[PDB]
Amino acid sequence: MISLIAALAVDRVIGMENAMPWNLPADLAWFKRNTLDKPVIMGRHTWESIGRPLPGRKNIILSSQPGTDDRVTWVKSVDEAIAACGDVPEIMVIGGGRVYEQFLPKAQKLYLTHIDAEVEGDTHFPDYEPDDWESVFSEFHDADAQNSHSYCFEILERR
Ligand SMILES: NC(=O)c1ccc[n+]([C@@H]2O[C@H](COP(=O)([O-])OP(=O)(O)OC[C@H]3O[C@@H](n4cnc5c(N)ncnc54)[C@H](OP(=O)(O)O)[C@@H]3O)[C@@H](O)[C@H]2O)c1
Ligand SMILES: Nc1nc(=O)c2nc(CNc3ccc(C(=O)N[C@@H](CCC(=O)O)C(=O)O)cc3)cnc2[nH]1
Repeated sequence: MISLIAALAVDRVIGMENAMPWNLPADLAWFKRNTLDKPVIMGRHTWESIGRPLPGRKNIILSSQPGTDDRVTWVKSVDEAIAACGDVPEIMVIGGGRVYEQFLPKAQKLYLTHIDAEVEGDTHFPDYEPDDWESVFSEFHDADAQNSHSYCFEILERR
């Protein structure tokens, strides 16, 4: 199956100028717990903002262009990206906005982190209609001396 994972601020802001405007490490641990030993598909701008490969995962980059780094796999369409994952239990789509938009219809599960922050951004997660989605898990955390916002983890599965 295909799953999307994303961290959303208020009004579904997911980014600004390609950046990590928030250093919330509990959500990073959640991201790694849920993408470890799976293929991860990302768009080229998200690849350039991560800065490096994510180790322990098959990194597949969508770009209309050929490869600029042979440490990762390059694909030039959605059909090719899914094919390049091979037969697996779960394909993780890790953004960004343009890529989330395209894989939402082909998505059976959402891993969403909702962060209590406002950050005047320039990229937004898809405005699905949640009627098509059921929440199957919601785990809320208040701020700590390590994460300076409250956040909810949510898993949503297509009904
Ligand atoms: N908060 C989160 O969870 C989260 C997660 C991921 C990313 N982000 C943020 O999202 C922002 C970047 O998102 P973005 O929407 O600008 O870019 P993106 O989706 O990461 O990448 C867009 C690029 O991917 C390629 N691409 C997309 N669809 C393609 C297709 N069907 N076929 C071939 N190539 C395709 C294209 O590369 P070419 O132009 O080379 O052709 C396109 O320009 C950043 O700010 C990032 O920090 C946030
Ligand atoms: N919930 C969620 N959190 C995120 O941080 C996230 N990030 C992306 C894409 N951006 C990034 C940026 C950095 C790293 C990263 O450095 N990952 C490391 C964590 C650092 C560590 O190992 O301690 C990793 O190995 O997973 C991953 C994805 C997409 N969806 C997400 N979804």
